[PDB]
Amino acid sequence: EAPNQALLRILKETEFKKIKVLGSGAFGTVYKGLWIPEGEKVKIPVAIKELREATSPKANKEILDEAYVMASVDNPHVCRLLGICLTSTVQLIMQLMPFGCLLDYVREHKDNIGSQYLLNWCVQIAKGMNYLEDRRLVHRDLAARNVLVKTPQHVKITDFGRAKVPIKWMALESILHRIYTHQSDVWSYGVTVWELMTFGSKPYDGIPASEISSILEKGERLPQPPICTIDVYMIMVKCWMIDADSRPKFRELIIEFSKMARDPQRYLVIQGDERMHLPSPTDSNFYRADMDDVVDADEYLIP
Ligand SMILES: Cc1nc2cnc(Nc3ccnc(OCC(C)(C)S(C)(=O)=O)n3)cc2n1C(C)C
Repeated sequence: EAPNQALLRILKETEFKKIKVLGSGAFGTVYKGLWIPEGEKVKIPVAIKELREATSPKANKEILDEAYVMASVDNPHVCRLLGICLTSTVQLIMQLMPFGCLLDYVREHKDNIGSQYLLNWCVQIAKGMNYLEDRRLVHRDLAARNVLVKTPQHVKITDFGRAKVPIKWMALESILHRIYTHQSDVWSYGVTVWELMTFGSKPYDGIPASEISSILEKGERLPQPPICTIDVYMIMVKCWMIDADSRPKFRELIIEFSKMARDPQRYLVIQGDERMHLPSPTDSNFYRADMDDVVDADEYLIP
């Protein structure tokens, strides 16, 4: 009912340069880039999305619905659209998340991921999701692959191509009745937590997608990760109840994981936890790994 007064920024092709390919899939190609506005003495590191095949009117429509959703959000734990460039194909300008997706991040850096990071990431994902809930936006595709890493200490939720099939992250009402709610996103959040807690394991590995519905109906759920106390596992289990209303709310998940983040070694048991470290601005050459006048999108022309 409330008018959507979000601003759609049209950016000139000449103002940004593609540096390298970051990812390539069904979505098309994502490039690492630099955005150098008009004459503002700033360089903004950006991620540029462009579709791999054709210049079809159907492709342009799909990318513009994604732009509408990404331009309508504003939260530290959600990815916002910076702007669009109206080339023949039309491309999305987004914030560069230098450390990639959280799924690949936990797989590649498992030996240095301590309980503090895991629990803080759970808080951040719940904050983003609670924001999406307050904006009445149902994600429908929450997974560790869709959580991006700005810094190891700061993650954001992305992928709004489904926001208003990934069966192994879907709630029961979603598979059987196509019912999607903020409570069906809670189930997905449970699987995302499981992914993190197992340092990037594949949920129901080897089991075909058509067998998931039957498995869930029998009462089978993902197993207790070896680092998880019954406290952390019980939360995951509550996200996977049949009754959507019995599942935790995102605001409760923020509270529960925050309490745990205060004494993380009491809730996750990780061998050599205290001797583990990940990059932070404290690191020599943290930003180093044209570097003059560069500023992050979060500090530039704030909405
Ligand atoms: C490997 C990698 N490095 C990245 C650095 N920065 C971003 N920036 C952003 C910001 C918001 N949204 C996204 O992309 C999410 C996708 C892939 C779902 S998209 C481009 O289709 O919207 N990337 C994305 C990056 N990736 C992708 C392709 C997962």
